[PDB]
Amino acid sequence: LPEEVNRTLLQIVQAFASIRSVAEKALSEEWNNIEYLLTFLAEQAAFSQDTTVAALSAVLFRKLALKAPITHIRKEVLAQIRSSLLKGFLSERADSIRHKLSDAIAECVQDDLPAWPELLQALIESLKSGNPNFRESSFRILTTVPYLITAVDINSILPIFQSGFTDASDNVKIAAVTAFVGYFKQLPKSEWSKLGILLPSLLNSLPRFLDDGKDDALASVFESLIELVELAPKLFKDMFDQIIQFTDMVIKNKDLEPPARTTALELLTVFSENAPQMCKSNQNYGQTLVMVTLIMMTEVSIDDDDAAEWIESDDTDDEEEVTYDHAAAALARVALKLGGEYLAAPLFQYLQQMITSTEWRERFAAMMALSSAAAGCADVLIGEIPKILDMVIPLINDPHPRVQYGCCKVLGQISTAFSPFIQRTAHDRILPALISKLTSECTSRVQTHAAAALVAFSEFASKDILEPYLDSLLTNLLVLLQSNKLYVQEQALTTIAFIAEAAKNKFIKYYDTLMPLLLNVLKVNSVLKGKCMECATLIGFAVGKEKFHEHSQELISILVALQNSDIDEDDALRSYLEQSWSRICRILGDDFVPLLPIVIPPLLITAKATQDVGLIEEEEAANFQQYPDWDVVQVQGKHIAIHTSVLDDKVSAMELLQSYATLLRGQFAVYVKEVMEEIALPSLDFYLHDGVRAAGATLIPILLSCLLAAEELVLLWHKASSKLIGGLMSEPMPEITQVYHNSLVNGIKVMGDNCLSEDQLAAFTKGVSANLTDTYERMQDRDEYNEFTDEDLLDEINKSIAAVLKTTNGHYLKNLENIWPMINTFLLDNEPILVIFALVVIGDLIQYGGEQTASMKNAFIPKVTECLISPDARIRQAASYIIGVCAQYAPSTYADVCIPTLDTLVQIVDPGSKLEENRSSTENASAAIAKILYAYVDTYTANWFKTLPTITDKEAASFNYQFLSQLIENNSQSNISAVVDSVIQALNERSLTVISSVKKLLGFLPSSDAMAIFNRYPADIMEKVHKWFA
Repeated sequence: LPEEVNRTLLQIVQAFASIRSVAEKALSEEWNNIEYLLTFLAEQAAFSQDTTVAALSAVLFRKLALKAPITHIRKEVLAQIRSSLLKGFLSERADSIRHKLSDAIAECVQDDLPAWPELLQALIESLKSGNPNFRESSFRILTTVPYLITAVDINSILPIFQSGFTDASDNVKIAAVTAFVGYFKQLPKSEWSKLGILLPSLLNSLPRFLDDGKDDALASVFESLIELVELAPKLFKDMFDQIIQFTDMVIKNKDLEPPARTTALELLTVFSENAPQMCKSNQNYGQTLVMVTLIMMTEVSIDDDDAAEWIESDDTDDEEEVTYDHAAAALARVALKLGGEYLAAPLFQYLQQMITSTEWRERFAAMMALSSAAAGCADVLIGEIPKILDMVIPLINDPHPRVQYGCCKVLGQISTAFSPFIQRTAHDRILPALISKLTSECTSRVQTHAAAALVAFSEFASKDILEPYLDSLLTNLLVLLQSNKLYVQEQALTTIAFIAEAAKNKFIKYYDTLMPLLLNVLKVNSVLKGKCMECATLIGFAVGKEKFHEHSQELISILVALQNSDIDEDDALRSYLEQSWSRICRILGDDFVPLLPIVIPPLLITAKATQDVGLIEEEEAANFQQYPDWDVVQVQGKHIAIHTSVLDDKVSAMELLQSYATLLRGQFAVYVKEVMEEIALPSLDFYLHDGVRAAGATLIPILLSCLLAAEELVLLWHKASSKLIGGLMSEPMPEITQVYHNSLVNGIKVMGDNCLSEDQLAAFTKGVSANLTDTYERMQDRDEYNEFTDEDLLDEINKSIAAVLKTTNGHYLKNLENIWPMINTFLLDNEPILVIFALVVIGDLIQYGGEQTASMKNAFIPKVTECLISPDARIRQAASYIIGVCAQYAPSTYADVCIPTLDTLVQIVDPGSKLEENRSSTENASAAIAKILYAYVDTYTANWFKTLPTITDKEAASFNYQFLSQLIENNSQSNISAVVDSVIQALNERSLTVISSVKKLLGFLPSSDAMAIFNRYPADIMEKVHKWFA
């Protein structure tokens, strides 16, 4: 560099340590100059004797070299920069500076950059150096630029890693493992088999960390191995037992500090999430996992045998019980993946023993383990339920209050995991057990947890089941209500609320005494009051409006006070208040209308939150990640920070707006324009958060329907429908695409006839085509290393097509021709889901195309007649519906098919026909033959009859009993009790004036003959029969 340039730059870069903003401007405004600057910073990083200037420049070089980019730099310069960076690397640098140089070097290696064989050469040599920092930095560069691993000869690179894993320096070891795993995460699988052979060297180097007593570095290695399990679990198959036994050995060594033990556990557990067939095939995995988690769950209340503190603390979790926490989450996670088939047996082997230990911590552990495993092992444990209670319930009264708390937890957790069966079956055992912990004989923590577990029970308990226990439940909870710790009172209110919600009308009895207790609590602590208001309005919904009106006015005045009071935190309160207002609206019906000006404005504010995004820089993201309320993602290389909490809050507000609109109907009309234009619609352009986009879409038809019920409607609908249609081509998530289709369907049902314009119809077609294209392409996707959203999307596209055909009244058949190639490929694909989709489109075509489909007759009836006898019941269903609809709307043009196939229908109708799983299919066939018999000798109709009654499909049933009513009133035994029953069953099962026809038939018989038909029927259906007949 020219000598002047140097002292200019030297001054500036020196200003950076500390004057610093003036230097920042100078760089970004002035520094035509980029290659000079890069050349300078690489010189400083390389040769400067000042640490800080060296570091800075290295980091700056790294940043500016991406931005340039390095590609657009002059080869003559690149070379000089490469050579000074390399000279700096091999000179004498501080460790931290070598690391920074390494990262700068890495910015100079690129597929389309000129080859740099001096770097490879320098790495091969540095890996053999006696200075650990040279060795470490070489693996670092292979970490950042894994492709260099491809560029070394295989017979050099393999010893480099084997040496790496075995190195004297832990830091070199960590870097070797990092680079090894990095290789897999960066390169395609076709390259994997080239390092994969090294896994055993790695695994075999693991015991050395325990010999050196270097378990903290073990933890780092475990972390890289955890990533390798996510990428290539099958790689570990051959040495599976050796990693299992090794992690067993580490976890048991309670002398190690927790990180080596918790990361070892995570290694163990992650196999279950990435290779479930693998761990299932190995009996050792499940057994080690359970054994190991039971041990860790024992590590509680350490140095506090009486649990004194623990008793004197409050119901939040002690987050310092780390190994215990991780073990419970591990057990849970593994149980969820592997199931009880595989896990119950090993679990129970151990529980039997620990339940009876004199060590309280082991009795606790056993409760907590069941609690963690129950959901996951539900499939098997739902049948071993008295056995479980026989083990757990005796401990409800354990000397030690933590075992008691533990037992409350399991009873709670199991009530939810084994629901609804356990409520029906074990109320007699569970409720007394829990109720007895409510009494003030027990400790605060235990009473509260028992009350918590009663919520879990109640959630799936009948009003009828809870009824005999309410007085007892209530009297005990009211005591807790007067408790003296906050958390006991809070939980008392929540438990009462949720019991009340389950009790429904059976709670009317307790209303007079409870509500003033609650008013007194409110008139006196934010969470308490919010939980109190929640309890009041849940009680209100349980007992109904009339009853709730005795206190509603006062309640509302307290709500208002609570909402509009100075202190705005707890933020926890806002939500209790919102749900309460909303629940008062379900209670009050239209009498809520006067309250809208209190309740809606805050929800409008929250629901208009913008996409609160920070287009951000590379370092400025990991600290932005610290916040629970924020997440950072990458879109197209560029990084962005998104305020997740705020967007979540937006959704929640939109959900409330949507449910007020749904209940208030026409009364909500005043808000429709504002919610639609400022909330619903702009929410579809929220490309960073799909919840928002979905909540936007679902709001649309409900908004319209509110306006309808009360020109603008048409304007909003046109704007809304257009944004939905356009969304179909641009939306990347298939799950969202479905919401838009569903949203359109619902919109079209609101708006009625001819609600879409011709350009809209054509734009919907392109959307439908792109969506069908992308679904085909995803399904033509599905290994050496690894082990309904499509059906749902297609289900909805069928609904939108049907809906659009109906609104156009056929005219959409024109547009529909453009995507016929698509529909056709589907129809003759192998994949049953695409086939069913196509069949369903075809059925809709004929409904509207009538005899206007002849164009295609010759092209799809061949496959439809196939489909008729398909082993798949859903394919028969769609096919037969097509055949039936053919005779209905396109009669004259389809008899060459309908009448032949008629025998096929007699067959499809007849082992496992009348059976839940194919009852649906054979009902369509049944109606399909009735349709043919109507359009166009008598042997057939006697067949048809033997397929009544029609109970499951509503449109099919609609036709069959319409037909059954013609075959009588305009036509012509001992079929009379089968005739009647066929009808009673249909009505009773809620599938479908056929009654008028039946009466006349009963007219043809003696009073006594007529009355005996009903003999069979019990009271409940004879109550209904009386109210059905003429």
